Amino acid sequence: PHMSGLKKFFPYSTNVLKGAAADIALPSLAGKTVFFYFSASWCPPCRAFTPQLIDFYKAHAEKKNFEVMLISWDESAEDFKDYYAKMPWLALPFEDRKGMEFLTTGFDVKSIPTLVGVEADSGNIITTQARTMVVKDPEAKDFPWPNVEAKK
Repeated sequence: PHMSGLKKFFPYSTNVLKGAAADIALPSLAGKTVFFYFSASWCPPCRAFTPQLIDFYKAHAEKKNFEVMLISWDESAEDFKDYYAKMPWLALPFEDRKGMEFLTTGFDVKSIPTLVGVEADSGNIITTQARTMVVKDPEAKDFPWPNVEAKK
């Protein structure tokens, strides 16, 4: 039980953030779906999608057993702090900029907001197009939406 699969996403961080605390370690995510949320406070559609994702999180995070982790494209530590403060979920520490770069290129993230779903235990990927489905399927009927990419 080393969470080997999930660890593959974090070459430069051990623990991640949960509010003011930065002692959250990967095993705490065992058995869950984890969403990487690529976002920034300078991005208008991000600023509007964030409250939508929070509504979805309030409704389904417990019953559908998932967690969200911010991967920030913010310009400064100050901007990161103010923006992440509005969020109830986890964050990759802002100081790990190279880790943010690793994930951004790994998933071919070219614009934000983007929401990518992964399985914590196996480390497998479900979809990179979860943003679309938070909006289209607010009741989470088809969650966690594998292969949204199949769509025309």
